Amino acid sequence: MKLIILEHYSQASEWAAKYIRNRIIQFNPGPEKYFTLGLPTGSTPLGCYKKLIEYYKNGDLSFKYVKTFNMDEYVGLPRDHPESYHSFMWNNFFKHIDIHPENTHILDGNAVDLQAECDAFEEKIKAAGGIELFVGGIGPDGHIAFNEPGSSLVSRTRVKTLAMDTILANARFFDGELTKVPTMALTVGVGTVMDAREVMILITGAHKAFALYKAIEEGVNHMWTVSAFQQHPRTVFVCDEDATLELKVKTVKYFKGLMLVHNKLVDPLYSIKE
Amino acid sequence: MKLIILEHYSQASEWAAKYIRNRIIQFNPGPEKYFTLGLPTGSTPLGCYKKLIEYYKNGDLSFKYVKTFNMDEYVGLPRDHPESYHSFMWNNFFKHIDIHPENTHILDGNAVDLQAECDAFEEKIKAAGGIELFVGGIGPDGHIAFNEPGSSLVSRTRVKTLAMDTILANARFFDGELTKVPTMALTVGVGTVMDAREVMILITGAHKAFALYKAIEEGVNHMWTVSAFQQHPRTVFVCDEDATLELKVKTVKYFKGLMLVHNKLVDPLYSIKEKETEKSQ
Amino acid sequence: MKLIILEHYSQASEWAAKYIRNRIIQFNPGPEKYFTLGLPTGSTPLGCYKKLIEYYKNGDLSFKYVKTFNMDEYVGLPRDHPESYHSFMWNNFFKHIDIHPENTHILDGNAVDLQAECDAFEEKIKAAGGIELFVGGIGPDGHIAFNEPGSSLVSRTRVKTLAMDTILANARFFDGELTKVPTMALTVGVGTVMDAREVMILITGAHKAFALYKAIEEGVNHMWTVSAFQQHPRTVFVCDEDATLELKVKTVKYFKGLMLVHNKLVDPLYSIKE
Amino acid sequence: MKLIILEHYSQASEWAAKYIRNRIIQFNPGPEKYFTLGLPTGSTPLGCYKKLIEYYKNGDLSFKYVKTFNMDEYVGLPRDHPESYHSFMWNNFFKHIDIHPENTHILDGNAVDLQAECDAFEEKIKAAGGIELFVGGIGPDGHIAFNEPGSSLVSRTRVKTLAMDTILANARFFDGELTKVPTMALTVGVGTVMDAREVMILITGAHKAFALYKAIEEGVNHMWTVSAFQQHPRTVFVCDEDATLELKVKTVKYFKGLMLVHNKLVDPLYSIKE
Amino acid sequence: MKLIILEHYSQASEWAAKYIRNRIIQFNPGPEKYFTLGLPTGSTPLGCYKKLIEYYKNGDLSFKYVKTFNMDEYVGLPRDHPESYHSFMWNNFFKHIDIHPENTHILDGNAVDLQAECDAFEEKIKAAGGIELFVGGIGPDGHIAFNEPGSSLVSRTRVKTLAMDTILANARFFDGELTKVPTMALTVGVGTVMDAREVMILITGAHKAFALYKAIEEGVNHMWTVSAFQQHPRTVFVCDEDATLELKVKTVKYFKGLMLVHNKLVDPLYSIKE
Amino acid sequence: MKLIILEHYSQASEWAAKYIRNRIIQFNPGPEKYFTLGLPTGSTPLGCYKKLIEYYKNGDLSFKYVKTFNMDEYVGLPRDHPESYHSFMWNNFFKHIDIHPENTHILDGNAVDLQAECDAFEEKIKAAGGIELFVGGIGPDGHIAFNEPGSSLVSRTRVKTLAMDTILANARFFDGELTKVPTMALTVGVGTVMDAREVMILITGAHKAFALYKAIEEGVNHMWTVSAFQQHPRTVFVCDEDATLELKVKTVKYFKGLMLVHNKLVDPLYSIKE
Ligand SMILES: OC[C@H]1O[C@H](O[C@H]2O[C@H](CO)[C@@H](O)[C@H](O)[C@H]2O)[C@H](O)[C@@H](O)[C@@H]1O
Ligand SMILES: OC[C@H]1O[C@H](O[C@H]2O[C@H](CO)[C@@H](O)[C@H](O)[C@H]2O)[C@H](O)[C@@H](O)[C@@H]1O
Ligand SMILES: OC[C@H]1O[C@H](O[C@H]2O[C@H](CO)[C@@H](O)[C@H](O)[C@H]2O)[C@H](O)[C@@H](O)[C@@H]1O
Ligand SMILES: OC[C@H]1O[C@H](O[C@H]2O[C@H](CO)[C@@H](O)[C@H](O)[C@H]2O)[C@H](O)[C@@H](O)[C@@H]1O
Ligand SMILES: OC[C@H]1O[C@H](O[C@H]2O[C@H](CO)[C@@H](O)[C@H](O)[C@H]2O)[C@H](O)[C@@H](O)[C@@H]1O
Ligand SMILES: OC[C@H]1O[C@H](O[C@H]2O[C@H](CO)[C@@H](O)[C@H](O)[C@H]2O)[C@H](O)[C@@H](O)[C@@H]1O
Ligand SMILES: CC(=O)N[C@@H]1[C@@H](O)[C@H](O)[C@@H](COP(=O)(O)O)O[C@@H]1O
Ligand SMILES: CC(=O)N[C@@H]1[C@@H](O)[C@H](O)[C@@H](COP(=O)(O)O)O[C@@H]1O
Ligand SMILES: CC(=O)N[C@@H]1[C@@H](O)[C@H](O)[C@@H](COP(=O)(O)O)O[C@@H]1O
Ligand SMILES: CC(=O)N[C@@H]1[C@@H](O)[C@H](O)[C@@H](COP(=O)(O)O)O[C@@H]1O
Ligand SMILES: CC(=O)N[C@@H]1[C@@H](O)[C@H](O)[C@@H](COP(=O)(O)O)O[C@@H]1O
Ligand SMILES: CC(=O)N[C@@H]1[C@@H](O)[C@H](O)[C@@H](COP(=O)(O)O)O[C@@H]1O
Ligand SMILES: N[C@@H](CO)[C@@H](O)[C@H](O)[C@H](O)COP(=O)(O)O
Ligand SMILES: N[C@@H](CO)[C@@H](O)[C@H](O)[C@H](O)COP(=O)(O)O
Ligand SMILES: N[C@@H](CO)[C@@H](O)[C@H](O)[C@H](O)COP(=O)(O)O
Ligand SMILES: N[C@@H](CO)[C@@H](O)[C@H](O)[C@H](O)COP(=O)(O)O
Ligand SMILES: N[C@@H](CO)[C@@H](O)[C@H](O)[C@H](O)COP(=O)(O)O
Ligand SMILES: N[C@@H](CO)[C@@H](O)[C@H](O)[C@H](O)COP(=O)(O)O
Repeated sequence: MKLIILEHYSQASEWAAKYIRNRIIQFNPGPEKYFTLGLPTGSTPLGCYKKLIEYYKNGDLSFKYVKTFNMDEYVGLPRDHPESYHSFMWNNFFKHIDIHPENTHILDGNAVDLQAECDAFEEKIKAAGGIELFVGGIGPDGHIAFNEPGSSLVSRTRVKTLAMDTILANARFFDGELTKVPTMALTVGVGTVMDAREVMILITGAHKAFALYKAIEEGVNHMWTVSAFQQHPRTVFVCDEDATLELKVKTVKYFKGLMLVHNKLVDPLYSIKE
Repeated sequence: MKLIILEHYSQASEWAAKYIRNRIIQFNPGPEKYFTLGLPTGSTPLGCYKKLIEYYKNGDLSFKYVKTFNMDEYVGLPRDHPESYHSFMWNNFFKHIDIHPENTHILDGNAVDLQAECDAFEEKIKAAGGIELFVGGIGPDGHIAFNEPGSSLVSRTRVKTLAMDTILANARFFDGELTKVPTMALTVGVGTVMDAREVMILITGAHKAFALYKAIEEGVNHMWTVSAFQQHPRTVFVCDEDATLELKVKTVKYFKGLMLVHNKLVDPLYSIKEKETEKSQ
Repeated sequence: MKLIILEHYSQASEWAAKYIRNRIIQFNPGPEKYFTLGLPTGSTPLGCYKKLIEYYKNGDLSFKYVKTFNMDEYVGLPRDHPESYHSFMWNNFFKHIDIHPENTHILDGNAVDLQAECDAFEEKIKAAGGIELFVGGIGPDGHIAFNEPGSSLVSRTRVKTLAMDTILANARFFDGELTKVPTMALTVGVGTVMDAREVMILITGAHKAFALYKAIEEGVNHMWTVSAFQQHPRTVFVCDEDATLELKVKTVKYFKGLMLVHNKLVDPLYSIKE
Repeated sequence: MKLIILEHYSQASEWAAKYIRNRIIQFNPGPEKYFTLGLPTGSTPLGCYKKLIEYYKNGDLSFKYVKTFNMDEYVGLPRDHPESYHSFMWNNFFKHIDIHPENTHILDGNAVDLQAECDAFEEKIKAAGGIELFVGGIGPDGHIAFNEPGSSLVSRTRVKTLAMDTILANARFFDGELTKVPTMALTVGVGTVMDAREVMILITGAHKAFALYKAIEEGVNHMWTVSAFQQHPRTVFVCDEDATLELKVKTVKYFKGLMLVHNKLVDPLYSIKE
Repeated sequence: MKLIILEHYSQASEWAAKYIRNRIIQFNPGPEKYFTLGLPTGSTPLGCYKKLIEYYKNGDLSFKYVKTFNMDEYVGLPRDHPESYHSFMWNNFFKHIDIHPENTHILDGNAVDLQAECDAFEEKIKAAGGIELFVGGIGPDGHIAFNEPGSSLVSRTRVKTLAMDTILANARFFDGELTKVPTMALTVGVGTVMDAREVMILITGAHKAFALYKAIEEGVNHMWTVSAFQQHPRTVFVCDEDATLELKVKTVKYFKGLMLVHNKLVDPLYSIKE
Repeated sequence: MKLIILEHYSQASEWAAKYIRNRIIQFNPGPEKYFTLGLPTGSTPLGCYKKLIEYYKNGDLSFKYVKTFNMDEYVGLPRDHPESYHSFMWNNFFKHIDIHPENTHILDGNAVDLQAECDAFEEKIKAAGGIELFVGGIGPDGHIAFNEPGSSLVSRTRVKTLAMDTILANARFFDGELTKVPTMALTVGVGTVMDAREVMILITGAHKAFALYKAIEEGVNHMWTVSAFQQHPRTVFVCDEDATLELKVKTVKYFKGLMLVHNKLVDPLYSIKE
């Protein structure tokens, strides 16, 4: 793995944004070669989305030839509901960039046949040529997307029932009432994300420190699904200092020593300008 | 994984039997489409076998188009010995159902060339089109079949030497005397079981609690081979309350919360019998 | 796995050499069927190499139809530098046997495009038909080759930065100065070694006991890369008594009970003399 | 230990209040025999205090002959600051009951000589004949009072610098700003609390589950100071369902099986009314 | 601690019996200086008791000036019931030796006031001048006496409710049926046994290997009460090979290396004969 | 505990020397009030001793009224042997300072009655009024003095047989011959050191990182005897960066945050000069 460590949230968000920017630009997508991006929702990636929007407005980055696939969506919640992930993505990112609406893909949590919706989502990813870069986060319980503890590490897109940690963490978005949070969600599987050519997990905050420790210091375990990426060929973990609190000093020293090498991934910072 | 938790052994046994019954009936096996079933032995699956027999006698389930593959058998033990797995399967299941003898497969622990017998077993599984549902259990050492601690997690069928825990736990079936238990056994590999389309592990009793904890709470480790299924796409763990004693409260709460959903797998319970004529609207 | 336990380093070294000898002879390589051998460097395998040379000098074993691929090499060290792995292999093994120079392959730590060199190495392995038997060791930090803690368990050949652990352990080869040990190395990946048809890890000494315990008693974890072999179909660990100090009594008892069965792998000891 | 498990926060709060009520009433304190009660602050004991007040207003319980000693107080915060523990105790408990002001003791965080203030606090506890019942809570990091991870398990009252977890958890009381939480606190030691004749730890919420697990399922460790009570002769843990999420099923079943016996501690519920 | 390792149950039993024999003889008890011996029940000590009896019958050992205190007894069971510990001791030991009935002490689980009975037991121990040597065992749950997981490590003699493990282990002694096993028992506390001048724990069988590991390889933890003796000045653990299966090789090698030194404790073997 | 972290060995050594210096000077020992100092041997404390000598030579520190008690000594090795601890202390420290020989105390590993010599050592410590400051180190196996893994945590001075780790580590002083390292040693117990008013453990180097982790991050365990100090009221751990490699980032950050506070223990630095 590549463990990138920044001092604060803003810095981690920025590093992740710069990386995505460089990857898209250097990939140089076009009409016959789109850049496929897997995406997360939540407050963690918001900073990254904000920076990406800035780069776009400044004329340094374009999403015209980018296709996106979100990792999940709540089941039974109206799409127009302000707390739906469809609403989150549109209001916080898509409506602010030059991406084609038809090239953004989010699971339909109100589909008549939920499993059919999930299977169709997998087929869309396949039809798009797979995912080039899948950006994700880690839950307090170590989950990737909604692959709660005890999820098959080779799972595909399917319906999952939210665990206690997830409900408690999202209660705020639903009047602080636990029972208000949707009981289930449609989510890409651990295997679905593992199929991406590259995976970048953004982790910020002391509240994620223990989960990060479980995911990269302890072994492959289906109780902490992000641990599955220990067997992925190209995963990058981008975090701030607080998220590293539970890791061994030796580990952080090793990767901080590698920041000179890894910062070259974002410096120089490329642009579509000229 | 799907972790199913029942109150007692009888209920856990019954749930497993109902699931197998529904899977077979809904699979609807025929001459050109057999249902392949991997099977275990021991006191644990006995309750399940008894229920399956009950279903057969009641005329609700047929094994005519089912092929079975047992996970293991002792090396050097007389096939007619009351403790051989051949005898266990014949007396506790096969002789009570309508499965065809040519469709039941058990490793021959008395073959002169043991590895050849093992390789031939894998060939039979392949010829049958793979395993649709593999039923297994877990040892006190966390083993699947006889893949003792330290076994490759991608192993195929081969000869294995029984470890201490297994010998001691099985010493009761041989005059309660240790050295009387066969030293080796022929066993499907962890990889062999992993290749099944679905795996169902039945676990009952407080004496299996620690092994279950190691297998599903701790990570993938060849010291507790059932842990390999954390990387299988479709595994079901059926246990009774006592088997969950070493698990975290949070884990049990989560899965108990899913029992209403998971009971849909055994309710309704299907039958091969003709549909009721008097059904309206 | 098969865990072979010998009394002393000498006996462990010898068992490994006998096994390699039997495997090559029984494989019976020829002009259209070479025996591909993956190899390590270091004091641990030195004893094995010395025995292999003895077998050759005695006329019992030939490397004429053997192709070798070394696990790694330091980046930046002159090829003929006395501490380079090129030099270690030439002076401690190759020049004393009948293997053809063109059939020995070692990563070029002096290449300009390091990743291109690594990719070429992988192509050479593929061209040779893969590795029949990969011999390796375990670092005090549990590494295989230079796949330091935190390396992808499905990694391929690439550049890796040495961890402090490895730097400390190899400083004795560079005038005892840490600052003089090469900072990076080219190394086959965990996945590269896993692709071998058979893997034999030689481990000796109390200083390797904790790492051995981590690799075989604890689970699959990218922090102790040799643990990856728990998912390899045919891995053999060869150790001496001191290397077993951190294992459970039960584990050692089990494998010592299998020594009669496993010694059949080296007895009879075959010879090309008939 | 006695582990008491209730369904919700309200029920756990009530059980603790009933126990304190029964202990004081049966102790039957008087002008020459006071009941010494060690007390905590925070949101956790809030429900308990509210019940105790209800009991008093109903004429069922009197604190007239009760002396209290709070486990800690922030250094530097003006005593009258709304966030001082002096303020917390006065507004949430003391001003609502019949306890004598001169019999309530809280460490003076504004003293010039901090250690002298701490030593004086210990003298006062001794002068009062020790603590009959010390009520406490557990921090997310397993602390008792402000005996942060790495505190001597036989420590006495002294100055302690708050750890990260404590700062983050208490920031909500200071406009959600971490930089506003006092850096140090005066706190009774682990040994101070261990000297109490009986110790009752109140634990509620899923956010305390891991700490409880560390304190009672893992061993005596100064990293999780509540673990020290494993060597106390009379400690009672009162929690709600959510606080038991990280414990083994076996542990919870054992203690739930003892609830019939343990409920005799609060049933019947005594009253001073005659 | 002193960890004594014998090959089989019979050998471990004999070593234990020889040690008790030498301790009594060299102590040379008299009417004004009795030898106080703490004792356990169960199948583990059976072999030891048999040897002690042989020693007595051969005229080599006398229990005339020995006082015994058993660690526990079931509550609600008829004193003369075949499964009572009163009966176990009389049948398996007392009736076969020259000890005086007035000098054998066992908790009366049928006392009107159980707690008073426990306190009285502690008084008797003190009146006898304390316990010179307390012999015990270890449960599958690591318990000493009936100090089940979660028992105070400084507990005194009291009533305890049997845990799952203990129930399942004794169910066979009551028609293999679980509910038939007495729900409670009177037991000396961990502190009670810790007060002995010397403690000898006898452990045999692979079914005790995990508990032994928890008790001496992991740290002080009230979940495995025998771990408390890590803080006792003079404890001896006597086991057979099978009981050591879960321990680290290094630990067993260290103590097997001390067997020649420790055998001096039982060789020469003394006798009261002139 | 107080964990002091310095950059390298030299800095850690100096901090320790400065602290011992300040403690002695401020203690102001005299004819009827000696400063009792417990001392260790080995390469770890060498740097500290060198600095203390400098302070003496510069006329800033006097050992005239200081009494010393060394923690251990080899059994059976001639006192005149260059590697005896008597020789180590006199050649590396005592002969270079103004301490009175009669006030230096080291166990006699060649005494006729070893236990008597040990008991006599405890009496001398008591006669001296106990130990004011006991300076020690930690073994790779976490030992304090020669209280090898599996030593009673309340042990007194006695004979101990060295464990494999100690043998392997000390072999460097006996030409690298393991079998040349003395088999046994007389050593103060864990309890003996715990009785000191203050304990300072010096830990330097990556080879000690795991033991430090075991001693302060895991719990009280007789397998890692320095862990016993978790229950000491005043222990100070002085280490360098490399010794902290196995600790959690959170722990190191907490203590580095306290370095300005703890440096007040050595700044200002006092002198006997008026
Ligand atoms: O990230 C920098 C590299 O970008 C290119 O590689 C990406 O885009 C190609 C499509 O245009 C893909 O074939 C390739 O898999 C992507 O990684 C550029 O082509 C490289 O030179 C840069 O190293
Ligand atoms: O278990 C319920 C499902 O049963 C069928 O699916 C099984 O049998 C088929 C063969 O007849 C296979 O193709 C399939 O893979 C099996 O799962 C039924 O056909 C489905 O509708 C049910 O969901
Ligand atoms: O190691 C003993 C075996 O050697 C042969 O098998 C090896 O060499 C063959 C090439 O000639 C390969 O096909 C095979 O994969 C190797 O394992 C021998 O042919 C066997 O009989 C022995 O078991
Ligand atoms: O909690 C119930 C018990 O209360 C009394 O015991 C307490 O109060 C006494 C002072 O009045 C103390 O001596 C004693 O230590 C306290 O526990 C009552 O006196 C007992 O009968 C009850 O068991
Ligand atoms: O175990 C051998 C030792 O036995 C004596 O010590 C025991 O008995 C004495 C009473 O007679 C006590 O003072 C003492 O505490 C016991 O240990 C004998 O007196 C010693 O010489 C032996 O070492
Ligand atoms: O370390 C600084 C302190 O030194 C004194 O305290 C030491 O010396 C006294 C006399 O010998 C002892 O009573 C005391 O226990 C030692 O700690 C000084 O007297 C203090 O003021 C300083 O804090
Ligand atoms: C409503 C619901 O929650 N359904 C899920 C299902 O989608 C999933 O396949 C299975 C196993 O979980 P897994 O696929 O992660 O192993 O659990 C549940 O039965
Ligand atoms: C008689 C016997 O016990 N033979 C087994 C062998 O069949 C197995 O392949 C190997 C490794 O175990 P593994 O295949 O599980 O990795 O161990 C033994 O040498
Ligand atoms: C100079 C250097 O050290 N480069 C390596 C790189 O080759 C490797 O791919 C990556 C992840 O490590 P991994 O491939 O083992 O997961 O880490 C570094 O950025
Ligand atoms: C400002 C401050 O934080 N001071 C504390 C001090 O009061 C405490 O005695 C010592 C050890 O912690 P401990 O007493 O818990 O072992 O740490 C700090 O140096
Ligand atoms: C009927 C019964 O089981 N009573 C026990 C009691 O005797 C014991 O003091 C307490 C704590 O256990 P502990 O003393 O070991 O800490 O638990 C129970 O409430
Ligand atoms: C020659 C020798 O090594 N003797 C020691 C002895 O002095 C020590 O008391 C005992 C227990 O170790 P402990 O005192 O640390 O518990 O072990 C040995 O039998
Ligand atoms: N399923 C996602 C959002 O619900 C999840 O992957 C996310 O990364 C995690 O729950 C953290 O959410 P945060 O962004 O709110 O921290
Ligand atoms: N060898 C296998 C038998 O199917 C294994 O799964 C077996 O179930 C295990 O040893 C447990 O035996 P039990 O079923 O008798 O508990
Ligand atoms: N470069 C070696 C790194 O020290 C590494 O290849 C090898 O895998 C292992 O460290 C063996 O070293 P040894 O031979 O010195 O034991
Ligand atoms: N020092 C106490 C309060 O500041 C602390 O022990 C408390 O128990 C813990 O921090 C939890 O606080 P809470 O009551 O707010 O949960
Ligand atoms: N209650 C004790 C017996 O009186 C119990 O300590 C005993 O040592 C333990 O349960 C082991 O029993 P066993 O000897 O029957 O294995
Ligand atoms: N024998 C003790 C000291 O004399 C032992 O505590 C010592 O601290 C430990 O062996 C460390 O030795 P080192 O200083 O050589 O690392």
